[PDB]
Amino acid sequence: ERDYPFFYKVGDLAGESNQVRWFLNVNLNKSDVTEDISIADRQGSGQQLNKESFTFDIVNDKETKYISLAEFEQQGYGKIDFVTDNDFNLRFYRDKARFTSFIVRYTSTITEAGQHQATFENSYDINYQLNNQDATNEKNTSQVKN
Repeated sequence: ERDYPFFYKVGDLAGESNQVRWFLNVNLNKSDVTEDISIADRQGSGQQLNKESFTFDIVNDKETKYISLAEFEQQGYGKIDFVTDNDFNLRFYRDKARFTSFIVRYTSTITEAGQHQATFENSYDINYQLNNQDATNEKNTSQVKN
């Protein structure tokens, strides 16, 4: 099994025209967690977040599920909060995140100004805590070449 970071984010320009496909890769190695996982996401310029595009690829040693944002929340996995049109906070509750990976897929529409950018960016601040470890806080910015 490949050794992935607890969290990483990437994107590409595959599929739909004038859209950026983003991916939030959470706990791919299915480690245990001692608290909720909280992501504060601030999207870069030249993009308009498609708030209805979110899907969740959830996997553990019991089952594989691909659900919508509404289902993600209805089933007790977590909650999202769109704080602006392009910024959102996403939380994964402790219990269902234990030994479970989440690949969150969503898109953003590329604006006229965005079409002329060299790259597309998305920044995040994530808080989480693993077993026998102190809480972790990571911040970074991912880029997609245009």
